[PDB]
Amino acid sequence: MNIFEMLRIDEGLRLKIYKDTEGYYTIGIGHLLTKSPSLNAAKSELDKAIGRNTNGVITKDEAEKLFNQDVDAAVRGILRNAKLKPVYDSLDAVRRAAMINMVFQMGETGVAGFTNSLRMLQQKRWDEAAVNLAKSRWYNQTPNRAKRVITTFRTGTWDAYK
Ligand SMILES: [Cl-]
Ligand SMILES: [Cl-]
Repeated sequence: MNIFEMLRIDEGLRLKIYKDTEGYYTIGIGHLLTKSPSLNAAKSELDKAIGRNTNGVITKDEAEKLFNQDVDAAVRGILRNAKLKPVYDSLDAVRRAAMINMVFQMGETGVAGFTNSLRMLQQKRWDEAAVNLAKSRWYNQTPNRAKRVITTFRTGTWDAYK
């Protein structure tokens, strides 16, 4: 198991513009297009992202290309962030994947907002961090996915995904 396979299980794959759990226009493997309500603003973002007139539909390769970019940006976002980097550096490889998953889903700003949990992760207080991570809108809104991520943090293994 790896970050790509992990995120592909959590996000799924859709070749047509769809709405995410929050109601925003997305495509591919969890690629957010726009928070705007306009499907046209979504089609426009999409064409801009792909470099062609898509009419809201993309190929598997196109989906994968967006996905490769998004994982790369997520890692680089972590490494550039003063609050995130120290945590990331302190973690083992499996747990690193869990933090990348949170950032891909909620952005660097969002994760950086989990101040107390980040501190507990840095100190390697697994059980306590897992408890604190659960007291969030994140867990409340997407509980099955949050549990998987959280279990990865708690255990340091890929069990939740197997
Ligand atoms: Cl893009
Ligand atoms: Cl969920």
